[PDB]
Amino acid sequence: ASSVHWFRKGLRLHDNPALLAAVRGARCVRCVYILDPWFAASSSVGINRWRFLLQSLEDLDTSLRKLNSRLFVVRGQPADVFPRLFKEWGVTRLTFEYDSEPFGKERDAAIMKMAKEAGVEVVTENSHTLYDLDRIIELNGQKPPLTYKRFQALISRMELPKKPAVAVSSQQMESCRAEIQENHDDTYGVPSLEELGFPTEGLGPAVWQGGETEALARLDKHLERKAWVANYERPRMNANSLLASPTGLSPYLRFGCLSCRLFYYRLWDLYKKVKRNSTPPLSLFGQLLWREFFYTAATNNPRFDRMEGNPICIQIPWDRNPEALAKWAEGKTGFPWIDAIMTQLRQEGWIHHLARHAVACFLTRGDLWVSWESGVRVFDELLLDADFSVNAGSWMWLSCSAFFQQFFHCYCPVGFGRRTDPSGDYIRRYLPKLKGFPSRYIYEPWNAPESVQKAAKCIIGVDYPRPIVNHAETSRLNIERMKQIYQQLSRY
Ligand SMILES: CS(=O)(=O)N(Cc1ccco1)C[C@@H](O)Cn1c2ccccc2c2ccccc21
Repeated sequence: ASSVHWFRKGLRLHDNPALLAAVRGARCVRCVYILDPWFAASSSVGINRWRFLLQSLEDLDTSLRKLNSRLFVVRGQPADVFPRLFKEWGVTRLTFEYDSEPFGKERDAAIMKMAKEAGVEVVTENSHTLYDLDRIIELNGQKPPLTYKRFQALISRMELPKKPAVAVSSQQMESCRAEIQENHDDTYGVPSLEELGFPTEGLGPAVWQGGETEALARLDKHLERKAWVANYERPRMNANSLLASPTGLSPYLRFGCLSCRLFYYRLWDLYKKVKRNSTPPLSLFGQLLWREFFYTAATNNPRFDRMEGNPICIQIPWDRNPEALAKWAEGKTGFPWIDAIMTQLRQEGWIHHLARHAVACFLTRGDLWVSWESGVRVFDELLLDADFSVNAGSWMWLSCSAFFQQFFHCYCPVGFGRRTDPSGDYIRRYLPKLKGFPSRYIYEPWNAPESVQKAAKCIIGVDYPRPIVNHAETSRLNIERMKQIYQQLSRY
């Protein structure tokens, strides 16, 4: 075979069954990522996401070099480029990791027709998720589970997730390496941010370095004693948790730099070491399982990220409020907790889950009454771990738009922050114009006596904006609106 392995997610060598399929019996293997650099033509994506991808690609290329090969980065779009690629390279097999996401599936079906037309074999393997999602759906009467509880019931009756696949052999690769030309970089090289047209003046090291090598190091650290105890054995929220963690895995999971199956098993194995003669609870895997739940929900729903025409979504008459949406996106709400979180997100590409809940509540049902759809869009742009399934699903969950929500109240834009970080140091860090404020006022600086504002060297409404809404009034009206909306839902 002359094989091509197409990277999309699954940006790793480890736990890559599709790659193994490409390699077996091949005369030549080429690994490709098809990159569309025409930014203007597509929804905006932030620098943090682009950089993470490029770094992930650099890492793969680096790893491939160890196998005497290279990454082929091909510029363009897949449907546009594949037919030429098949001819020019004489490909007989194409492999990739399966994509459950509805747009992804659609794209993939089209490529599969093209491949057939060209007499190219296609092998796909599901390694993005723990389980075979279609199986979960099948067991459920051919519809996705719409509660986490039902979802847990379904997997509970199922076989365990497959173990991570064996690594590709160095020698297996070497038996099939492709001719690398010495002009390779010009045509197939991994671009730099500068090259793609991003401004890099004064851009320091990424908070979340891309790639498989980083991801593997993080996993090992994640399972060392200190992280294990804090994460799993005795977990409690604290202010320091707000900060990006050297053991955070979520971006790596999103990009496929880290296998979910590897994480799941490494975690189980650690649990067994720690805990004698017990089987773990499902909650041990909760971060993964919530991810699976949303993927399962998404896969058959092309309208998943939309309100109107989405079968699982409550129809709610959201405000169109462009100015408000803009202030939220830019961290200029005048609520320092909300502003600080939005600042961290824009700057770094990750925020804590509780932080996401806070800003999402504020945008939607809590304060602004703007559609969750707008929130999804912003997160899509800025948030490293925000894919189609998890992002939309979470937003709909939070906003009480889907997944059967026996209500819980929205977080207070002031109280929650103060509770989460009483010191106020998180605010001081991300909104240093407010660093002067004492802790008692840093979350609600508008309430500070004028002498306080002056000592702080920050006059509210001059050096930092006033709060854009009155929370107590707004929340009261909103809570009533939500109650009315539920009341007006047909009961059965
Ligand atoms: C539903 S849950 O019980 O609270 N839990 C589900 C989960 C755990 C791991 C993956 O999902 C936390 C998520 O909701 C946190 N989260 C996101 C996680 C990834 C991408 C976007 C978001 C997002 C957007 C808005 C509000 C919260 C958000």
